[PDB]
Amino acid sequence: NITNLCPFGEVFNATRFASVYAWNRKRISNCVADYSVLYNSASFSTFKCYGVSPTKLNDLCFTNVYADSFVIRGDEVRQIAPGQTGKIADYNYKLPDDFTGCVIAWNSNNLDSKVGGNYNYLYRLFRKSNLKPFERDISTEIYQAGSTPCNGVEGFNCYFPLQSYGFQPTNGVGYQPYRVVVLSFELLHAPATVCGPGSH
Amino acid sequence: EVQLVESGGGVVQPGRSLRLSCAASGFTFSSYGMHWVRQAPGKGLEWVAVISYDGSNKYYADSVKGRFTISRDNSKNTLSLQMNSLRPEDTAVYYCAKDSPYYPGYFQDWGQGSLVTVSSASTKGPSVFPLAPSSKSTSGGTAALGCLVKDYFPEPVTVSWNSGALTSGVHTFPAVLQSSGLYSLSSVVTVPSSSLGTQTYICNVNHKPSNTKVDKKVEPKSC
Amino acid sequence: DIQMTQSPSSLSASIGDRVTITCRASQTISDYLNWYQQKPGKAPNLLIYAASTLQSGVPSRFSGSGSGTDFTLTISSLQPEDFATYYCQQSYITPRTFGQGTKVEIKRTVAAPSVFIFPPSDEQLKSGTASVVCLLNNFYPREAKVQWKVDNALQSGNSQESVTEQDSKDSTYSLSSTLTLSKADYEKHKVYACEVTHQGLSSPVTKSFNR
Repeated sequence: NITNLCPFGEVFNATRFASVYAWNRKRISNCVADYSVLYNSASFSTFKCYGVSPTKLNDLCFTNVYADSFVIRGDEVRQIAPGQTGKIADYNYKLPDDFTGCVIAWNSNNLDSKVGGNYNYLYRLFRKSNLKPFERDISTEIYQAGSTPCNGVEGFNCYFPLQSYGFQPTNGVGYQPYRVVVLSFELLHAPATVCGPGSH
Repeated sequence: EVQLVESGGGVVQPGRSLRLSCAASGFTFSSYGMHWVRQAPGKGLEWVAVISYDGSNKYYADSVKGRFTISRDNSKNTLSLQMNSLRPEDTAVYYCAKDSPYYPGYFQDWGQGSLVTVSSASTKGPSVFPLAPSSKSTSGGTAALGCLVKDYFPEPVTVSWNSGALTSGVHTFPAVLQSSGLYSLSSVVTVPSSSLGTQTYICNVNHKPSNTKVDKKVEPKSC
Repeated sequence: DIQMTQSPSSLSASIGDRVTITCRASQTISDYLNWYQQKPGKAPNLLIYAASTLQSGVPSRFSGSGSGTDFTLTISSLQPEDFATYYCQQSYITPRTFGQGTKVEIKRTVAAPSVFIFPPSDEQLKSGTASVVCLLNNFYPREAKVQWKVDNALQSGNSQESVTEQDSKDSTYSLSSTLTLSKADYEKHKVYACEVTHQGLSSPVTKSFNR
């Protein structure tokens, strides 16, 4: 029914991507979306569906689509499989076990990695608690190391929570950069709002 | 080449004090801060204290919070641990340590070490002695020879053969504390049996805390 | 304050073994752990950080795992060049305390000692004391026992001995016992001997001399 096209490219070929802990989340509504653009594209290296059809997805309609966007290293590209542990899903981006959506990733050494090092991409390295599903951590406090109190990161046992990614181009693929788009769909007892092309 | 040598290693009576001086080289001493780590003789490694990148922050171990203090000179590129009311517990060799990056510790760069011996004994140099080749070791294919460093204090002894030439076909024997509080040990060598009639081997040794250096040529007493 | 409990205490493994050392933590110290291989008498040489990455130059047969209070040290194939005491340390918290330390042995096969004796030097006899030296060369295991005979009479508390730590090519040991008297009561006797017992020694062996 709905007639206006959903812009994915504002996320997918976005000139600049987010950093991990402050992952970019662009909600989609009142439009239509041809997901064929992705599951035929060769540009993507890793691409997973979770509980959703790759194809009859675009037969389907939703209440809205959430497309998430950020950039991680290589050996943690898999850390956004559901119910997983490691510095990423524990701390700065977590999908729940009961996940329904799509994960897409591809090399960005071509773009996001320059000589010297694109240390401007950071992840979260410390946090007292675990991360909730879709919880966004942009807290910068002292990470109290469990022995002594602290105000300001003065000295030891108080760590600046974050850490840069050294992206040198010569660095290997596990320590290369990887843009990541975490698609996601939801429904509700509320009108259909985002459709696919073949959605009658 | 990250070089870290240190000295001050020696003797002290408990309740009296001394301090160690770790000299840096081959790396930016400002790059990050240092630790001292203490190893009791043939025991576990015991972490002592840390000083910061900018000489401002220091943590110590609860053993040394109260009688020890750590400091560094960023200009002449040296670290120093001053140790005030020493306890015999403090007897150990000490090491200064670089806090290699680790994006968070991981000491990769260690000093050779320097020994603090806390015995109230007169600092004595050695009385080294030769070990001539036994007259039936020379009736075979090989031969045995060595030096006998005796009645010194405290540990250690720099020990080399032929001015630091023969470190192949050798090895030395660790320290033994005599009943007298003195120390002694011996170094030995595999040699060609009939080479003693041209070769004249000698002990390149020294005892640092008694400014002692001696040179013992070993002759083949046979008859 | 956190302590690292690293086990086993010691290890008498042999060549080629795939032996494993473990490290328990007082708290959750997630990855900031380090292993150091201390070739003895020298300063500790680094092994691992993150418990799971090498440092270049360190051979690849080493590794570890663990993400918590419990970590591993994987050594796949032992050579005599792994003979050391292996340590544990947590980088996560300051103080960066250590483990107790764990020593490792080797050697499938037994080897017997070649014994040499060394009389007092004229130099020392003029000094008023006399010391006799008995050296055991190239033997495994290291648990051998020497006994000093002075005119066929056994000694006690008249000698001490020092065993070097394992060689790294043939993997044998070498110990040396020193028997010391004064020139007066060293002149009281004529024959001096050290009798040696070893696993590899078919029957006890004595080296002796007459001054």
